[PDB]
Amino acid sequence: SKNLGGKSPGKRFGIKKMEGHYVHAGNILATQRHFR
Amino acid sequence: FVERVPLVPKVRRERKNLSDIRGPSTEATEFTEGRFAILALGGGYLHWGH
Amino acid sequence: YRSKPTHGIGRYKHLVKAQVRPINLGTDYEYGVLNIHLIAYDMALAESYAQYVHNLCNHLAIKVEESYAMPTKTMEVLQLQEQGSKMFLDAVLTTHERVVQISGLSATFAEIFLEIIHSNLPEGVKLSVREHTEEDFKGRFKARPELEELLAKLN
Amino acid sequence: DQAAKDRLKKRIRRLEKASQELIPIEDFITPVKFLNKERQRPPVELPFEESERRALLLKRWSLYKQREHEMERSAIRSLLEAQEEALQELRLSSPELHAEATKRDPSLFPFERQGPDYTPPISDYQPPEGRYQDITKVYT
Amino acid sequence: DCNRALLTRLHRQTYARLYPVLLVKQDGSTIHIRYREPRRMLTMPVDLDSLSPEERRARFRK
Amino acid sequence: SPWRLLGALCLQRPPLVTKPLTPLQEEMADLLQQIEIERSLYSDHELRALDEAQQLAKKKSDLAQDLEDMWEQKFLHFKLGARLTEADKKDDRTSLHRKLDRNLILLVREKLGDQDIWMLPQSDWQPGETLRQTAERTLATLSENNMEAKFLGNAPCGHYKFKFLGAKVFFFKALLLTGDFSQAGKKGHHVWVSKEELGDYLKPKYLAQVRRFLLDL
Amino acid sequence: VARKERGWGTVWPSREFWHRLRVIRTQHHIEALVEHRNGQVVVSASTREWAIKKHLYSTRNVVACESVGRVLAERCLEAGINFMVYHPTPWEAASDSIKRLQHAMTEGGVVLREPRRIYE
Amino acid sequence: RRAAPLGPMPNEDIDVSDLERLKKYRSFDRYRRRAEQEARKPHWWRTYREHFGEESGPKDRVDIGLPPPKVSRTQQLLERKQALRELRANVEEERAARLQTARIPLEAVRAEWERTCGPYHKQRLAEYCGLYRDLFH
RNA sequence: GGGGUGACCUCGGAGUACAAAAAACCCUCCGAGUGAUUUUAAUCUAGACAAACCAGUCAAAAUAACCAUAACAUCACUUA
Ligand SMILES: [Mg+2]
Ligand SMILES: [Mg+2]
Ligand SMILES: [Mg+2]
Ligand SMILES: [Mg+2]
Ligand SMILES: [Mg+2]
Ligand SMILES: [Mg+2]
Ligand SMILES: [Mg+2]
Repeated sequence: SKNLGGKSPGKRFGIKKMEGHYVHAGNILATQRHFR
Repeated sequence: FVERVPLVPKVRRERKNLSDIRGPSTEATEFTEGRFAILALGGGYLHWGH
Repeated sequence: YRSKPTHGIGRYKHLVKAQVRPINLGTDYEYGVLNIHLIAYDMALAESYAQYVHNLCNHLAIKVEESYAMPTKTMEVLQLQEQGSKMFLDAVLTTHERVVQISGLSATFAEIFLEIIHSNLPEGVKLSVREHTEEDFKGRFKARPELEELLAKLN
Repeated sequence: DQAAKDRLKKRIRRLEKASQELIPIEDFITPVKFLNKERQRPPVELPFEESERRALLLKRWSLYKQREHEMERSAIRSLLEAQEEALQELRLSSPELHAEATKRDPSLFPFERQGPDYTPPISDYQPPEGRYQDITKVYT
Repeated sequence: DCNRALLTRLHRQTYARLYPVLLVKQDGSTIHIRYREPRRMLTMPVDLDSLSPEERRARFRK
Repeated sequence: SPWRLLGALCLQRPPLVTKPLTPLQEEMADLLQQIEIERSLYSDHELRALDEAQQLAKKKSDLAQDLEDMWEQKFLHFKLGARLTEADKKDDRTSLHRKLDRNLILLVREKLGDQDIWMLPQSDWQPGETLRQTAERTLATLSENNMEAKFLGNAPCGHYKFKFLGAKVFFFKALLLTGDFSQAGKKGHHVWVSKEELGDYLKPKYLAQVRRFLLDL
Repeated sequence: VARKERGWGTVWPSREFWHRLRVIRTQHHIEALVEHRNGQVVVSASTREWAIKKHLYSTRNVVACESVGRVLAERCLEAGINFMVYHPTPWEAASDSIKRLQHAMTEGGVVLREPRRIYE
Repeated sequence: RRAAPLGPMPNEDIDVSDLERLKKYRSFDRYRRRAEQEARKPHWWRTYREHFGEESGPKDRVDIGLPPPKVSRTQQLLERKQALRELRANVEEERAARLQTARIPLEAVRAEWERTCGPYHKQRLAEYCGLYRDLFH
């Protein structure tokens, strides 16, 4: 009707590696929209 | 006198949150300056007719 | 996180806010804002005393609402030439005014403040401590020609 | 009769919704008359002895201004503590007088004040004659 | 304490030369004013203070 | 314990002339004038003076001074009012025009039955009166003249108590706008006085502390 | 070849160094430290020290700043530190005292701009 | 769900209400000093030093060496104040400091340094280079 | 919420969906189908995000040219 375009998938913005995880060089630790 | 519609009408339609009726009241539970009052033993909606 | 004991450690918007009628109770007479005007023919002296009173208020912890300048009033001196029947230009006097707007003051502190200002008043300066009213606010604005003509044709 | 009043009130409201910008101050703006004399002003060639005496005078002036500020603030503190002692004595003596004195008088709104002069006024002095006129600009 | 905020100058860049003119108002007192046109003294006249009666009186006495 | 209450008025006449400059302030004024003349761009008077001095010099090979001389002669002819009005009398210590560089206050002489005190103007009031109105009525009836005084604030400026049964005196400050003191050749000894002569005259300890809340200037 | 502390990028100053020059200019004294990445002060030169206090008047001025820079350069040459970083504020880098301090430190042998890490 | 802080919160002491009468620092340098002073305190939450090796925090180091020289602090301060007054009483030193043309006796500075405070600087430099850690542990 | 008429069909932001992620309606509201400016913004390659697939995203080290101390083009809710 009047409300259009409200359909958009989530960008999966979150924390990938938690505290204690052994990571390697280049591993993305966390993605975010604003500086969290 | 209480107005039926506020001076600025809400143009955006809001969902009917029934949580504002569900549960105990947290505000206006004690006396301010009077000595008697009308206490509500349940939940509901008050409109201009009431 | 919400359930962690370190919740709200970055909470900062409550430390800064970035988004006056007279309060007379008889004992704590903290009236409204006050306008202190310093008027002088010497622009340098007017600015000097404006800076001085501003720094004095800042040291005395008096909340200064504003520190502005009013439009200059330029008067023309027309002297009567000798033998009468003439008016010739002598000079022109440019009168400046600097206004400091403070917020709060008590009776005792206001008395002490007026004491200090009138004791440190330089030569050739008019000091006027008044209340900030609607006419004092509208004085530093423009002509309402259309608006006054509209009121005239309405009345 | 009525449509004219409607248009009148409409124009009134439209003019009221406008801005209320202030008068530009002729002191903070430099006139165009000061653009032709900047090339004709010769330098000063300040000498070393004058520079040194000026620096010494500036240091002495800083010290003197500091001392003046200190003594003025000491006098202010003395006056303030005397005022607090007087108010506490009044509060101890009688509360009614303290309550009626802790307010502001209705005669303090139009506080006018004038500073001293270079010479005292001369008795039986007469300004010869002359009229005044205001040549200040207008703005809309 | 009258000479506290008196010892200053013009704190602007582009400005003309001003001179300490002695201005005397309609009282008999003088003040020092920074003013161009280095006339050693300026006099402030008056012709609008009193009403028509005193105006005619002064005109006849002059 | 009986209690007696009294108000008192401290009237200040402000200085009408400016104080002389300390030599340090004079050196600072000379330096400031020098640097102002230096940083100045140009004045129309000196501009036209140099213009004339250049055009005449180039025309003799091919005024501003008059105006300056006229102004200098007018300044020499005009005589200003005498800033010193006390060094010529040296006798009149009760005149309002005694001192012009400092602020003065008024002292009245009173010889009571049991006390002979050089006392500041005091009054007495019933519990139905205010202290400010008491000081106003004091300056109205005791001074015996029509003088206009400006009261600063409603709060008292000084408080002094003494017990014999006790008494309290509350000193309120006031500023003088204009004083028309009639009947000046009276026996009532009223004197206008500066801070040093106050410290010289005032003998008692309760009145020797008026300098605590009175500005020194 | 040591592991520099790459990282923050959002906060200031950058912690990617081995040694770091820090100049604190109080209202009375001037203190030039050379800190390691862990925060410990390796070599410091202060106007509060008697050696410079008794030899210098007005321990705050630009002369004193240049003096403490020279003394720190000599002490760094003695300690064996030749490279460090200096990250001043945009208003401290344009000042007169800090410019002369940097010039004196450079002339004393201590060169800023720590070398690039091999295989960073 | 909410948990209680395991100690004092950082900005819990200043009053939230009536912020205008509260003094602020208008200097980035002032804020940087305050932040670098607050960052060195042993907070109860997870900090950077705890993870990146503060070296067990505070340690009671055993002192195996000669005692410090017992000097009269009062007489020392008196003679130092006298020397400073004598240095400030001159006028050529003031002229040199004003003209920004003044040199320093670096040799005498180094001598006085190694006489009064050089030992402590050498001690901290050896602690940094790890001499004690491998000589006495 | 039978078809027809009406409306919509792709992309992004907020709520629904309160705290890792995802999450629908012909659910409630904003927007996009580009402008302006110059710093005209490369090659190669570890390791990762996201995802049915197609597509989308980051990016250390190494290389050529500029300070011999940056290069992620910036702004318009920048996300479209
Ligand atoms: Mg969505
Ligand atoms: Mg979806
Ligand atoms: Mg000591
Ligand atoms: Mg159906
Ligand atoms: Mg259709
Ligand atoms: Mg995955
Ligand atoms: Mg790279």
